[PDB]
Amino acid sequence: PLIAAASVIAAGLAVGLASIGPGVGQGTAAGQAVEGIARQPEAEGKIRGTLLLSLAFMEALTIYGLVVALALLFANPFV
Amino acid sequence: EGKLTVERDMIKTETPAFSPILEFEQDPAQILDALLPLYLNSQILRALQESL
Repeated sequence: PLIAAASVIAAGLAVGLASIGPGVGQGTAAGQAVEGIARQPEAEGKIRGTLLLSLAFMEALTIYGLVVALALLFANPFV
Repeated sequence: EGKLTVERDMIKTETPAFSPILEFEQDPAQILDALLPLYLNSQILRALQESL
């Protein structure tokens, strides 16, 4: 409809503008992480463990943005 | 013998590449500017005592 079309535009905007944030922070994090692992590959196991522990909470925001986009696409309880 | 001589062996020591993970709080183009006075003083003291 019309309010549903505005909800679809909001679904575009939300998941579009969400992915840049972690999509830059996790990249800076990955660069500094590989720099740390290069200056010390000895602690690499706990390094990658902390890397996964950060990467999950990194990608969770883009996952929630895609979820809000789907919740405006199909599961829109206001439209 | 009944007399004395000099014993000088060119004693070497390693290049440890001390640590990749050692951090430079003063920007290694900057810390050397003060480390080199130390090399100067050590060389001048070794020359002083070699003269003595």
